[PDB]
Amino acid sequence: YGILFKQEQAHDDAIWSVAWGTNKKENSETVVTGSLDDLVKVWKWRDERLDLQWSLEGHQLGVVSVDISHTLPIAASSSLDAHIRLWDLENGKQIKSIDAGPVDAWTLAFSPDSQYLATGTHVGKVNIFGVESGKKEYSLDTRGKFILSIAYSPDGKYLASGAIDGIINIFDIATGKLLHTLEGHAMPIRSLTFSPDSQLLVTASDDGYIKIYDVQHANLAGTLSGHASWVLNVAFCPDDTHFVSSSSDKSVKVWDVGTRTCVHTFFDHQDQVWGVKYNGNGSKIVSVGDDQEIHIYDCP
Amino acid sequence: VDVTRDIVSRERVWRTRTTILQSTGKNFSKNIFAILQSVKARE
Amino acid sequence: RDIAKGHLKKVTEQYPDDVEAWIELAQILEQTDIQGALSAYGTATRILQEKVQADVPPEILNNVGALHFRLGNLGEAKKYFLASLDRAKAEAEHDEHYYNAISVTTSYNLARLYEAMCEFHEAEKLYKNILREHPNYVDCYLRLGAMARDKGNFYEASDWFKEALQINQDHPDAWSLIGNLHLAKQEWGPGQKKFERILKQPSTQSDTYSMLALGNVWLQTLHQPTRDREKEKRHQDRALAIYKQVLRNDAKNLYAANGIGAVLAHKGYFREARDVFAQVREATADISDVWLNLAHIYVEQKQYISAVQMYENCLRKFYKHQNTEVVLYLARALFKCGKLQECKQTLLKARHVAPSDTVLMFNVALVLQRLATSVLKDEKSNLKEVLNAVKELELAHRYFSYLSKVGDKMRFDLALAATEARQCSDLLSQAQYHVARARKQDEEERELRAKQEQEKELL
Amino acid sequence: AGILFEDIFDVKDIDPEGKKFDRVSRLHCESESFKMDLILDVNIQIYPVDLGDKFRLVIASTLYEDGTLDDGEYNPTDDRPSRADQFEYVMYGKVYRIEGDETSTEAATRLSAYVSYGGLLMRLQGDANNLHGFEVDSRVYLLMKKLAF
Repeated sequence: YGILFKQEQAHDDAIWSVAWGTNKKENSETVVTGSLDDLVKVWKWRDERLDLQWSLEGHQLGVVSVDISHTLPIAASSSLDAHIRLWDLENGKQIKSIDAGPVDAWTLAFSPDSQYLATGTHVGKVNIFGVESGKKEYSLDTRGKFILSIAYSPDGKYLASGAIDGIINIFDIATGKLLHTLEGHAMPIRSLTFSPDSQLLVTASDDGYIKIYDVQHANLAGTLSGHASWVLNVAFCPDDTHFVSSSSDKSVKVWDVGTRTCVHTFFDHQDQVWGVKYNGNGSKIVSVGDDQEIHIYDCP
Repeated sequence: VDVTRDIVSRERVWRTRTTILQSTGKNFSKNIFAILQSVKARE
Repeated sequence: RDIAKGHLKKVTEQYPDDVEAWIELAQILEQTDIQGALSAYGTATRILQEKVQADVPPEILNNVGALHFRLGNLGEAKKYFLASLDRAKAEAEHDEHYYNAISVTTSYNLARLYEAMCEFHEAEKLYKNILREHPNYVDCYLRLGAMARDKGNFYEASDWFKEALQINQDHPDAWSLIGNLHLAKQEWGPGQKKFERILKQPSTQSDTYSMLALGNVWLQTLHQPTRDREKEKRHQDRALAIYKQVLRNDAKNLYAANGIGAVLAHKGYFREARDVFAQVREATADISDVWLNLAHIYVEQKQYISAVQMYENCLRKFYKHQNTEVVLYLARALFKCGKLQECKQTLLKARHVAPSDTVLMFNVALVLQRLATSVLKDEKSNLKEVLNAVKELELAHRYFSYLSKVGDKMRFDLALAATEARQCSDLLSQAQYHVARARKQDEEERELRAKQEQEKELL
Repeated sequence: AGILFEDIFDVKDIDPEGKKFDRVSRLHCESESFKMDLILDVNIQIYPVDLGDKFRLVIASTLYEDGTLDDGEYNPTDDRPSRADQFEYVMYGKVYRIEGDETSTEAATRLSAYVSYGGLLMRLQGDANNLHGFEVDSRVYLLMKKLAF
C-alpha cells in the first residue's frame, strides 16, 4: 500500500478524468487521460513506467470524460464543444467526430459490448448514440434537470444516472425503460459506477457520504461516511474487494466495499484529485487531478 | 431532571455567537463614526 | 482575572509542594492562548503521581482533550476522550461529583470530534446514545440536525430544530437556528422579519446576533433598479440606522462596520469604502465576506491585478474548488491577453461543476467574441490563429442560437443577443477577408525562406 | 499614491548566524499573503523587536499623500501632511540591485529588490508581479508599524 510511479507535470492544464484498461486488448497497459489543455495524451504504461504513446488533439474545449472500450482497443473523448470525437489507440488517429450539438455533450459511457455510447443531455434525457453510427439511435425519456453521470454495468444488465439533485435513474439497457428512481440524495451526483458483479451501486454526491445502494431491489445497502469534501471520482477494484474514492480535498481514500472502512489513504496530491481508476488486476491505482500529476498507487 | 443542572453548572463556555462578532482586539467607533459622519456632512 | 493571573505568577516560581496550582493556571488560560493551558495540563498530569499512585481524574484529561479538539491533534484528543470515558466509568463511588455528567460531556466532545473527523456515522451513534439517556439535552439534538442538514435542508434537520425550539423556546441558539433555516430559500425576504423578531423582547435584549440578522436581511433587498423610486434609499437608511445602533452599544463588532462599508459602497463611495473596510480587514481578514467586498473595490478601480488574488484566496478554503459567484465576480472589465484567454479557462472550470447556468454560457460566448474581434479586425497576425478564430466564432454563434430558446434568465431577458449576431456576422465577413491576408503572409514567408536558402547555397 | 509595495509580515528568526553588531540585527521575516521573504535590518536598540511580532511594511516612493516627489533633504520645518504620522519606524534608502530568475528566452518570475538604507540592507525576495515599482537607482522609504494584534 503506497505509490509506485509519480508523473510530475502530466499536463499543461488540470486533468479532469483518467482512463485505464482492465482487459488484455492492449488497454490495461495504455493510459488515456483527458485534461483542459486539449491534450488527449495516450500514455503507455510499459515497463512499469508511464510513457507517452500518442498525443491526440482537435477538441476545441477541454476534455470532460475519457474511457477505454471494454472489448475493443479504441477510445473516444467528449468535451463541452458538442463534438464527441472517437479515436483509435492502435494508430493514434481519429475515427469520427459526433457533433452532439449545440451544447448537448457530457461524460461518456462505453457499453460493455462496445456498441452504444450514452451521453447526457441538458434537457434531462440520456441520448444513446451508436459507436459506429454517430446518429442518435434512441433517447431515454426521463426528463428533469440534467444528467451529471452515466455508467454502464460490466455485464450490461442495468444503467444508472446521476442528476443535479441526487436522483438516481435506474434504466434497463436490455429494453430501454426506467425501472427504479432512487432518490436517496439531494446533492448533485458527481460520478458513479457499477460493481464488478452489478450488485452494488456507489453514489458520489456532494454530501461526503458514500451511500452504496442496491440495484436488484433498489434499496440502500448502507450509509458510509466519506471525506469532508465532495467525492468526485469512484471506482471498484476489478477483483471486487475494495473501491477508491476521489474527493475535492487532496485525499484518496480507499474504502472497503465489504466492511465500509478506509483501508488506506493517499495525500501525495497537492491539489484535488479529479480521476481515479484501477488497473487490470487492482494493484495499480492511477490518479489525476488539478495537480496535473499522474500518481500510480500500488496496493498489493 | 437533575442531569440538566448537573452539567450546565460545571461546564464553561468560552465562546458563543456574540463573541464571534466583536474583534479580539480593541477597535472602537471613534475612527469609524468619524468617517460615518463626514460622509453624511458632504451630502 | 488580572489579580488571579498575578497570583498564579507568584505561585508558579516557588514550589511549596504545588499540586493544584497548575490547574488554576490552565483554568484561566483557556480563553487566552490555547498552548498555555495545554502546557499547564501537561505538567499538572505528571504532578498527580508523586504523592500516591492515583489515576488522573477524567475531568482534566477531558479538558485537555477538549483543548486539543480545536487544534490539529484530532487523534490525540480522541485518545484523551476515550481514556477520560474509561476513567469516568471507573468512578462507581463518585456519585456526588456525578461521574455520569463527566462521561456525558466527554462523549459530547467525542461525538463533536467524530463529526469533525469525517465520520458522521459514529457521531450520530454517540449523539443518539446521549439522547436515549437524557432527552432534556439540547446541543446533541441540535448537532444531529446539522448532520442531517448537510445532505439537505428539508430532511430531519428542519424538524429537529423546531422540536428543539418547542422544548426550549428561551434558547437563543435554537431560535437563531430556526431563522437560519429560512436562509436557504430567500423567498421569505420580507416575511422573515417576523420570525426574527420573536425573541427581540427586552428580556432577551440586547442580542446583537438577531439585530445583525435583520441588518443582513434588509441589505439583501438592495441591488434593484427601483432606487429612483425613493424605496432603496429608505432601505439603506434603515439598515444604516440598524448598524449605527449596534455600533453605539458595541463599537468592537466587526459585522456592523462590514455592513456600513457595504452600504457606503452601494452609496457610490468606493474611494471611501476602502477606509471603512480597512479596520474590518485588520481585525480579522479570515472571514469569507471581506475578501470579496474588498476585491469588489479593487476590481472597481481597474485593478484586476489586486482582485484576482483576493478571489483565489477565498477559494483556498477546503469547501470547494470552482465556485460560480467568485468567478462571476472575477471577470468584470477584463480586456488584457492574460485576462481573456485565461478567463475562458476559469469560466470552463466553473461551468464544469454546473453547466445549467445561463450566465456562464453567455459570458463564454462574449469572451470568445472579444478574442475573435481582437484577432480578426486589426490583425494581420499569425495564420493558424485565423484558422482557429472561425471555429471559435462558429461555436459562439451556435451558443447564440441556443441561448435564445431558454425561458428563464438572470432576472433580465436576453433579447439583446441580436447585436451579438450582427457582430458575429461582420466578424465572419472580416475573417473571410483576412484568410486571404493569411495566405499572402504564407507566400511572403515562402519567398523569404527561398531567398535565404539561395544565400546559404552561395556560402 | 506611490505605494510601491504593501504587505503584512511576521518575524520568524533573528541573526541566525549570530548577532554580529550590537545595534543592528537580521530579521528573516516572512509575509502572510504575497508569500515573500524579507531580510530587513532595523536598529534593535531604539526599536526593539522579538519573534512572532507582526508589522505592516509599506515601501513608498514618497512621504506625502498627494505624492509631490520630494527632492530629498532634511527639512523638519514642514507642516505638510506626512505618511510617517502613523508609523513607529521609518527609513530612507536607495535600491541598488534588482536580481531575478531571468533567462535568455522567458521573462523572470521572481525578483529580489536589494535596497540600502545608508548601510542597513534589505532583500524583498518574492514573485516578479508586485515588484514592478522598483527600479535601480531610485529613492524609497520603509514605513513599518508593529501590529498590536
